[PDB]
Amino acid sequence: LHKEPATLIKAIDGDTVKLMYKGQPMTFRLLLVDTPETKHPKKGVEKYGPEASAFTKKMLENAKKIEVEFDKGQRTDKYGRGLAYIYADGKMINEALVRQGLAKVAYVYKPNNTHEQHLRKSEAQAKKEKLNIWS
Repeated sequence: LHKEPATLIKAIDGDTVKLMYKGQPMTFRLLLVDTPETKHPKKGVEKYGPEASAFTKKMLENAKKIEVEFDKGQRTDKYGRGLAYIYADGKMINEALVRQGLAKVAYVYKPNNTHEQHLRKSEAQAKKEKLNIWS
């Protein structure tokens, strides 16, 4: 997998962000993680959703460099969102959310599962520390 640069346009909630990627606006869904939702009536504002949302937002808005990394599988979902690991100054936001107890590892779809193990490790640690959704 290689990293490519991108530029922030707007964070939408914890696991969806709009970025400028190779000249175009594009909506990206973070791979392998589910954060609580700030929207969707099927839900509403779930607990830790505003928190997950502000955490993704802040990491992205205070970054020097943002990079997107596609996995080995399909690169967009049925809604036209890019499916990617997103990095702020070299730190993967998908892992940072999970390590903080602000996201669960999602149901995994091969072959888009390259960082699955790593994420699962961080989720078990957050669970052990009883952080945020695990509290």
